[PDB]
Amino acid sequence: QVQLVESGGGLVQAGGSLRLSCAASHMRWYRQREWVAAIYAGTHYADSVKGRFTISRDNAKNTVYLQMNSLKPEDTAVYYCFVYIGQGTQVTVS
Amino acid sequence: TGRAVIAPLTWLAVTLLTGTYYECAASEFASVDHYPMFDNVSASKREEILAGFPCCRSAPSDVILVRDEIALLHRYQSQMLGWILITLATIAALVSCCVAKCCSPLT
Amino acid sequence: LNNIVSSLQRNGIFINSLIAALTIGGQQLFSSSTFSCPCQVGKNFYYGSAFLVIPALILLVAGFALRSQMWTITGEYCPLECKLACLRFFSITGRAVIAPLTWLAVTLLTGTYYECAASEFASVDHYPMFDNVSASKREEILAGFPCCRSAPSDVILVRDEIALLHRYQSQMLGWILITLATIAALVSCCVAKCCSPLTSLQHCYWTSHLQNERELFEQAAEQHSRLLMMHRIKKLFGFIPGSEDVKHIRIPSCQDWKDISVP
Repeated sequence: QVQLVESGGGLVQAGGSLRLSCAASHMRWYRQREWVAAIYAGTHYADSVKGRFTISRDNAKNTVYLQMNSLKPEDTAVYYCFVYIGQGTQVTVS
Repeated sequence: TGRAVIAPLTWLAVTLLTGTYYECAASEFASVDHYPMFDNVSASKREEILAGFPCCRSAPSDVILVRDEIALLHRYQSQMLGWILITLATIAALVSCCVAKCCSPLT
Repeated sequence: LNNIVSSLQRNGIFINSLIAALTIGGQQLFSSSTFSCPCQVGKNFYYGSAFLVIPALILLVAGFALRSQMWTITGEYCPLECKLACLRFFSITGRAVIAPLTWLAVTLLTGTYYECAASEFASVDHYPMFDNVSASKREEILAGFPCCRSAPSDVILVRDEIALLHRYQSQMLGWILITLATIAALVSCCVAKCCSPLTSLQHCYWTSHLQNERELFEQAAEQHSRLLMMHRIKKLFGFIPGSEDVKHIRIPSCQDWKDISVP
């Protein structure tokens, strides 16, 4: 009965900001597949992209929020989510 | 018997002291419910990765530090077992010698 | 030339020095090879403490057991005889206990084992850096830095001080132990020169006599067994082996092999 949808993605150029939102009816992130981050209240980030992303969530809206800053073409990937696997969204950087 | 059993005792002791055999042996038996990283709602990929990192797979996804801790724990236990075995062996020898110096009728 | 080496081998001081050097070398190799200082917060004192005690205990037991005469001493145990047993037991104990004392002393002098051993027992309330309102991460990092974790967060200098302190204590203990050991030896020697009824020259002569008669009786027993077996063959086969056999041969039958199977 739990449904996950990746939203808020799209096309962004270099130096921009992107915010990802997922609606869930203890969260992890995926991209390609590669790990991104984890959250529960402990939070971790990948060493490859350390110092660029930020992951937050709130049980009030049962949603999880991921923040990407100063995106570059080096991270062109399709972004997924995992608690069951989300549909995922493709995002490129130009 | 003494000379018959000295060598296998040596093999077991040195293997446990090195710890690699025990490391690869009981790796999938590790307890991970304490660690909050390993949720794995699938409950199957968890055992897969648990058996996967100790051999040669670094898998640099923040789990490496965790895996080292796990490795360390197992390694620690291995050492104890070795020494534990050693202790028991020596104790056995002593009491065994006691028999050879108690039940023996000859001087 | 080899006789001189055997003569120096009879010198107990030389053999004890050899034992001490071998134990020190083995300890150094073991430390440099297979120590690794496990860094777990929960039970790290256990590992270092065991590294300190178990090798010493096993070396002590090995030194006590490798001497065959102590088995005879115990069998006699289980007047002058009691005094002689006590003297022999003390003399054998000395060599039995020299090696574990050497291991403990060299380990404490090196300090690594004590460093990794009582690291989590350090006092940090004096240092204002370690507040740790959680009160649990403090013990974790305290056990975490001494093994291999630098963690360059200003704590390194602090940790070195802590390490230094522990190291300092370790050295003292070693020397402290050394002092006590020597003192013990002295008073122990006092007993061997106070409760002993034999003269100082009498004891050495008696020990030489005991070793000589033990070896002589072992040789005599071997020769008597050889002569008995020779007699068995010269009574069964009818000839003495190793001599001119061309005189007679028994040619024993099937029933004769059973008789020699008794012993």
